[PDB]
Amino acid sequence: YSNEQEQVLGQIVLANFANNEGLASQGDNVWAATQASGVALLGTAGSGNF
Amino acid sequence: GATAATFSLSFLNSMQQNTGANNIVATNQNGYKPGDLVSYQINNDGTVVGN
Repeated sequence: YSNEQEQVLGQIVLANFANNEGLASQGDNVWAATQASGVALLGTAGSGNF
Repeated sequence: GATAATFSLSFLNSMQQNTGANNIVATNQNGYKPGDLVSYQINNDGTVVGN
């Protein structure tokens, strides 16, 4: 901002899967979660396994 | 107007160790919202499963 003060608006979450090859592509470079891919493990960049 | 659901919350397998930071591993529950059928399939073992 103009008052020499910064405000955080959000943090982009990232998702990693048990089986990347199990994802089902939905077109326009978009994937969807499926049983084969397993449930999405969420996290932040630079920490854990991201 | 919906009556609250009474449920048992389990913290099993939780550990307190010298991690880089506190990390939440898994959260799960057996409830779900109303939904209509969007797909159906027959699995390789004969089961009919509706998504």
